[PDB]
Amino acid sequence: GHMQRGKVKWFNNEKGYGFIEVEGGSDVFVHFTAIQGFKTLEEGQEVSFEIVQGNRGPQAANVVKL
Amino acid sequence: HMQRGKVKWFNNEKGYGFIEVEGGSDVFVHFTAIQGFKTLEEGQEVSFEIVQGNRGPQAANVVKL
Repeated sequence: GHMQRGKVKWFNNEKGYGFIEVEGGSDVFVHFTAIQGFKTLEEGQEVSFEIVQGNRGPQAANVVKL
Repeated sequence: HMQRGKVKWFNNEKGYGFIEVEGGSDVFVHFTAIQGFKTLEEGQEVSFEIVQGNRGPQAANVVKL
């Protein structure tokens, strides 16, 4: 098994989604349901996560804060 | 008003991709937004509106120019 690593580009805590920045690669969509932690995502937090293919494209899963 | 841009890429198996806007952020587009008989292809110039969907801004009313 492996994981992706990056940092929260932005996360809107009213809307419930944002994107993760991956150095050299595409941003990855992240929904609030993908957050494994106690607290919500905030700009700049480094995260480990995996990418799953949703109906409308890739998105983050199992997002943990490093 | 309508935005204008050009197809950056469109995954023709899954039905999604992005429209690039000059000096602007990319806009996500889904095959259901296409106002025409044919799919989107790289480099096609398009007009479109932006509406709010499940992933934020997405293209709507996409017409090939």
